[PDB]
Amino acid sequence: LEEISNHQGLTPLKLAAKEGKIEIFRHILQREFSGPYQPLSRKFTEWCYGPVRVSLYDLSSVDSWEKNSVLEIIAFHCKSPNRHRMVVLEPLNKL
Amino acid sequence: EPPPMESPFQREDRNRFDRDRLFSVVSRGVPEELTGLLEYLRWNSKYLTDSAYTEGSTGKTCLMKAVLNLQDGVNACIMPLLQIDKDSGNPKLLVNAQCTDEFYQGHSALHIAIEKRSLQCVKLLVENGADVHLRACGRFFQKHQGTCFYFGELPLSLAACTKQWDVVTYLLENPHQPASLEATDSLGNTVLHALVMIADNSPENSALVIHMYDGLLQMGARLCPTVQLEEISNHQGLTPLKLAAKEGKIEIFRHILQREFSGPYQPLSRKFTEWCYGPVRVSLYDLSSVDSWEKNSVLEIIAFHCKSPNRHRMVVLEPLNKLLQEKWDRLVSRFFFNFACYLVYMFIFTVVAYHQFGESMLLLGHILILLGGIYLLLGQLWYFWRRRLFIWISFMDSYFEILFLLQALLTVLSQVLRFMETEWYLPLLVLSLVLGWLNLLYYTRGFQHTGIYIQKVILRDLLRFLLVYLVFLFGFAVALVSLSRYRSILDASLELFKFTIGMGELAFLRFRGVVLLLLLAYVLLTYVLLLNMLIALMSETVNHVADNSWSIWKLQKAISVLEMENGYWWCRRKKHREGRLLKVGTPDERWCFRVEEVNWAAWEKTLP
Amino acid sequence: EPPPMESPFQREDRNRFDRDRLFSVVSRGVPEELTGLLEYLRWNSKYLTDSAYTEGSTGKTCLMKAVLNLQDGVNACIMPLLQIDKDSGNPKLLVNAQCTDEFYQGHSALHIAIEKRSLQCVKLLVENGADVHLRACGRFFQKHQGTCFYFGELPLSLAACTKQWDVVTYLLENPHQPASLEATDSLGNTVLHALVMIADNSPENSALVIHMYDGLLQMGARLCPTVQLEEISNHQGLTPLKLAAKEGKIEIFRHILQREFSGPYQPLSRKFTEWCYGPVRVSLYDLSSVDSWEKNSVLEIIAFHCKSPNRHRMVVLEPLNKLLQEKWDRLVSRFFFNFACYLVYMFIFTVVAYHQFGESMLLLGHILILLGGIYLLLGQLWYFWRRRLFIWISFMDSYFEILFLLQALLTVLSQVLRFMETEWYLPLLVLSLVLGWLNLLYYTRGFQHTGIVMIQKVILRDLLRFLLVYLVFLFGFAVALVSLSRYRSILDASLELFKFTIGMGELAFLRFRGVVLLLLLAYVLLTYVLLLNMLIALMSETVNHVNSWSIWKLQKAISVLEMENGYWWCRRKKHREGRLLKVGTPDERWCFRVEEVNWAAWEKTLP
Ligand SMILES: CCCCCCCCCC(=O)OC[C@H](COP(=O)([O-])OCCN)OC(=O)CCCCCCCCC
Ligand SMILES: CCCCCCCCCC(=O)OC[C@H](COP(=O)([O-])OCCN)OC(=O)CCCCCCCCC
Repeated sequence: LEEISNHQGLTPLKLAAKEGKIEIFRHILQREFSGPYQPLSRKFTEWCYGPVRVSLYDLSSVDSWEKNSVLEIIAFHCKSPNRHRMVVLEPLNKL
Repeated sequence: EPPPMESPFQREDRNRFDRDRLFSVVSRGVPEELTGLLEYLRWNSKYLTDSAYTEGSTGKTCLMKAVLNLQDGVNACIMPLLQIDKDSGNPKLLVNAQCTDEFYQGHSALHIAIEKRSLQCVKLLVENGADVHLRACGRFFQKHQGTCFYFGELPLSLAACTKQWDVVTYLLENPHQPASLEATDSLGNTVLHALVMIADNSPENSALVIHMYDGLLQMGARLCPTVQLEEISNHQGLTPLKLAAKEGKIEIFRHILQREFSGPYQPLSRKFTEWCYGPVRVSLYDLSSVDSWEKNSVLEIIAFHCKSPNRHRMVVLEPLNKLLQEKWDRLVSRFFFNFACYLVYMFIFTVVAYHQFGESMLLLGHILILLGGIYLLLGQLWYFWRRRLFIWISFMDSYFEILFLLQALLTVLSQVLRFMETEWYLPLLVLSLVLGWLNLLYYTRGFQHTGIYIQKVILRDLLRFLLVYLVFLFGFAVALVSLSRYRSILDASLELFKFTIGMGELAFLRFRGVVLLLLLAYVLLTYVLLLNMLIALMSETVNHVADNSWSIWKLQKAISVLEMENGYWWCRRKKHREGRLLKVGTPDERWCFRVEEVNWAAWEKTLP
Repeated sequence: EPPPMESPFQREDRNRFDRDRLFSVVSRGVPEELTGLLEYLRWNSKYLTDSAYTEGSTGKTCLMKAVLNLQDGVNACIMPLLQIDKDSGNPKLLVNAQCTDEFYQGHSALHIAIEKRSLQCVKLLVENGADVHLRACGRFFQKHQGTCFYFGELPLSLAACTKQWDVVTYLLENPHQPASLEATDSLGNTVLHALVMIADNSPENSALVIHMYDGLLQMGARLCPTVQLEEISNHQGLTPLKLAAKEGKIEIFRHILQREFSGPYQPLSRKFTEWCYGPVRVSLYDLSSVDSWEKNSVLEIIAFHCKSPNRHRMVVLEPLNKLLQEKWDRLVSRFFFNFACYLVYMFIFTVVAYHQFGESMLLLGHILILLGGIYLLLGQLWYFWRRRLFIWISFMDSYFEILFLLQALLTVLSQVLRFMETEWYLPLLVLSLVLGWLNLLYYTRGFQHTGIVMIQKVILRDLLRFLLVYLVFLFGFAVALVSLSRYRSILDASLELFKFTIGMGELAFLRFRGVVLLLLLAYVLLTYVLLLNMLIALMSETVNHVNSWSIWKLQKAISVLEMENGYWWCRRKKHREGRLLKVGTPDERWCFRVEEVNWAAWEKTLP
């Protein structure tokens, strides 16, 4: 259901990026589930050693390699005053 | 890029019972599939620690993976795997295997067992011969700006930093191989040093560090009463108190300074209450390595070696505040005698510069000026030779030394040029005169009323806004000069700058309109930049910062005292030790310092 | 310098039973080890209070060492020690022995027992003849900066300041030696004065002080009912209310002013409620020692003798606010008559200074100017003679009294110089004129719109510091610029630089032109930095979200309390405020009626 695009060509993650809906955008980016619902997640924990936590983030529709990605939408297609708050979210910050 | 320690998705790097089958089995936890591994190892003449049975880059063994994949705090393959390893006749047991990658160098299965908070795994590994003094020397375990976790390097320090009292108790009290609280990592840091280094001035971390520090001190007193753990020095030459002083860990430094215990642990105390009467409390403070009589004292470390912004908050703690106040009260006359000498020298400077039998007096003034410049140049050069680090690590509280050195250099050069009869001697002399008159404001710190009375920002805003303003200035200067060809780049820059500071006025010829447009644009842009100046400086004020000017003045007085205490460069001054030798328990004689505290608010909180 | 009162680690200085054995025995608390002391004293003909058995520097005896080492509030050697002292036939009892060192002078074992909160030890000492009126008058027990603890100087005062009701009750009601409430320390301060002094405006401390003040008033109503404790004056002539007014202890001052008791304790009240009607409450306030009719009243002490910053908040408390409002309403016409007289005098001054029967009128104007200067000089000098200390203790709200004197002195000097035909009388005359026109602003406090500061406080504080810094800069750059031109003299160069700094004139600029320009640029940048620093430092106080009405009310109070005395050439008779009403038993007081309306407080009492 995440991959369905509306008439503007935007998936729900991309739509949340464009509209400036930061909270749901962060939740979708950092979605984590355990047990039977793990495949629906976008973030996977690899290992933890004390304070250090290392996790894998899915880069589908987020990496700028794809045309009309989340990064491009935030940089040039979003107009909300919350854009600078979205670039500091994982995995956007380290990417 | 270093490989992940234990990734469920990424297979181990390379860079029947193969390595991949064994890793799959030990990750699942069922020991039944391990049957037949020993026979294959014996037939192929291989040990579990060989290169093919470990991750290629790090050297992580199957035992570490088994510990990394603990489930419900236990992994059923640990004991069978160790049994197979010991039955294989391995000359170096699998328990003591360590990683080889530069990132994870020194990492062992015991470290993973302690980190995973599984006491059963630690007990099982120790019972089988794990070395409890292995050091994790990899870059992941050193302290640096990045992805790292510094806990010392020893398993005992790891247990202490992770708030695992049971693990510490077992490691120090196990009969198989008892851990030693005296053990040190690669940097010489013991467990107390490691606790100090992980300390953050947040209340929660400070409470955790204080609790574990006190617990380890008491347990060391119980287990090793013949040694003092707080006297161990690392490779930097610092005890845990001095290490906390240097690194800026204020909330544990204060606790160590004012530590007090009653009962069997009284010898571990540093504050001893003598008597109380209403709101008045009098206590004896241990001056061990605190008084400036000893080399690398806590006072000197705070004043000259610490670079933390908490420097001035540390010199206002007891007994440091009272000790420095007494030192200042003892050396207050020496400070003002120096002020009087400098004032007389500056008066002679002013007379000689103003007057550029009378000729003999002028020559006497010139030679006195040369001698004064020589004396200050030698005095400042010795100061830099002693404190090369202090000037660099903190410029806001040491720029007056640089100004004194520059004034001495300019005075000496001016006298040398005057002897050489070079025409440029007078500008150097007048610059020296004005700089020396400005240097007279150093001595305002002696008395409080003007001593307490932007400087932080000027090193934080000017270095950016001058760049922007100079870009504006050069652009408009070249634009005006090229259109007028105002006759040179420096001329236009000087005129525009003088108008900007309001000193001069602009003069307007073909293309008068374009010149007027350029001048209007420059004026408006500079006004916006000045507004940005004023706004940036203002926001720091409405921030509601605390009144730390008093503490900054106290720290300035502390630096002045600690430099005056050494005497002049031509006459070493004998050090006077603070406090008196007193017996405080058991032959336990310490140099205690008596501090008297009056606190109505605290006392009233004890009344019914 | 003084030795510690008690030190577990440091032994007493020295400036069978020797001193050390006895002190160790009484410190450990075992009484059986004291056997043989009495026999030794009898054999050596010694006494237990001799210098051989006390600390050399202070005089701390063995008993005081025993009390300083209480365990769970009891020490087993105190009673046997007192018994040994009595059996030894000592002409001066070991109890009531006191220190002699200047720091702990007068300190006794009863003070230690009370401070240690051991009621049992107090009972034991008092039973054995402890004097409950001993005064601990050493430097440690006096009010000053540094390590000290002021609690009065009496055991009753020490028990009161330490919040010990049981010990206070025992001391007041013991039969062996009853303590006296009206007893005074070396400064004449009773227990109430001591409670006032130890009070600070924090809420918990104020609550403690108020609680024990009311309790001691009730105890002084029970015992010695014929003695009015609040009317006792110390060596400075201050009652507890007046002492609270002087010290600036606003909380206890307000509590005493508005004290109201119900039931049997009605005569102790100072505020009496008359009638209520909804949000309207009308109460009588006792003006004893409050009305400015008497000499050294509470109003005068607050206006002219208090120096605490809490001064302006005290004059808005009832009944002070309404009393001062009534006085100001009565004397508002006299104030503006003075304003009109000064305005006419300044108009004549302006006309005469401007125009230097025309000639005869100008001479008459000069004579009038001289007469006005003589009058104002006499008035200001009398004011200083009366209130010398008020000028020093609060300059921020009394500098007009200096400016008026300076204007009168300058006017007199100008006139006498004109008489001596000196040509230096015009500058003095014009300075007198401008200073009088400046002093005309004093009367703006007569009406609220202009009467109702923050920058005035900071400038009067930071003026000297900023002047020091800026004058160092100015002198340095002036001498640097003068020396390089050899800008005629140091004064001329300083004047040029200052006039440019305040924007009055340009800067003058001959080889070494670059160096002169560099010096001028450095001066300009440094002065801009200094002025920005001053602006921000002044700014940091304004943005604190910080009371102008209280300051204006205090100004009006000062003006009223000065106007009541009348002119120097005409003393004015004062009128008592309120009326002499009876409030109980013939307990007649000069009560004052204040009506107060408070909807917010009344609406809370509704269900
Ligand atoms: C030519 C003098 C030969 C040596 C005679 C001894 C004179 C005492 C010198 C002295 O006390 O130093 C004064 C001052 C040092 O300032 P500082 O180190 O405190 O400041 C450190 C700042 N970071 O240094 C000066 O003022 C330098 C000039 C000293 C001579 C002045 C003439 C009057 C002598 C009585
Ligand atoms: C020739 C007249 C000689 C004086 C006779 C007495 C006339 C009445 C005096 C009078 O009202 O004085 C008012 C004023 C008092 O000073 P202040 O309390 O305002 O000041 C203290 C503030 N801190 O004092 C003044 O303003 C002084 C002016 C004196 C000349 C008046 C000319 C007009 C008279 C009708």
